[PDB]
Amino acid sequence: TSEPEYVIPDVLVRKVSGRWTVELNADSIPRLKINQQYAAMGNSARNDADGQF
Amino acid sequence: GQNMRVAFMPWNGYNFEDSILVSERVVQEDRFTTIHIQELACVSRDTKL
Repeated sequence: TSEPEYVIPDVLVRKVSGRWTVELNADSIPRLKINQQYAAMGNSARNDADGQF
Repeated sequence: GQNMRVAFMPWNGYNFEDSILVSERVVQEDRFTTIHIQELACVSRDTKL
């Protein structure tokens, strides 16, 4: 009888005073962020291989 | 608490070290009777199915 709870909603929409408003799921939404280390290691790079790379 | 009529005397070892002998009158008079409240809760947990 013990059966789980399982479904992940993408978007959300929820009756704030009438005119209900959609906002996306924060936790679900994927996100990429630039690596700074490697960003600050392209210029000062001494080789063409490395720099280009 | 309640003002119970007590006495200081051994009674056939039933008060050996730290045991108390309670008469049946106290039980009959519903003295020291306690009430407890239990709470149960359930949710629905809407699933995919």
